[PDB]
Amino acid sequence: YAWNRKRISNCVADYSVLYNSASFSTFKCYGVSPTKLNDLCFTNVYADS
Amino acid sequence: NYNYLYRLFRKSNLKPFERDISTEIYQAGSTPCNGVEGFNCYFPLQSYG
Ligand SMILES: *[C@@H]1O[C@H](CO)[C@@H](O[C@@H]2O[C@H](CO)[C@@H](O)[C@H](O)[C@H]2NC(C)=O)[C@H](O)[C@H]1NC(C)=O
Repeated sequence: YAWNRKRISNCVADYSVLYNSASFSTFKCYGVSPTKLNDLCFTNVYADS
Repeated sequence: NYNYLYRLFRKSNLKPFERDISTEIYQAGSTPCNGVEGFNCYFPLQSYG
């Protein structure tokens, strides 16, 4: 109920090391796809952990 | 009635007036998808709710 919010901007949101890693168990993008994530540009991304 | 099925993953967009009935499992990552299943191997066909 007090999830932290970290603003991520002005960087490259690389996902090779993220997706190719087997550490994660479940990961679904319901609005985008990893294949087109590389060639897509975003304004700001917040991480809520 | 879930008998209606539709394809979800494809290697590339199908050309006009093309029929695709292949049932081989799809791989969303760089890792190989051998056999009938594997890491993040998704069946191309999803039922209709
Ligand atoms: C932070 O998390 C990442 C996990 O992605 C660790 O870096 C490597 O990530 C790749 C994924 O491609 C793995 O193959 C490596 O095994 C990871 N290296 C390890 C586990 O040492 C990174 O080490 C982590 N940093 C920490 C825990 O301090």
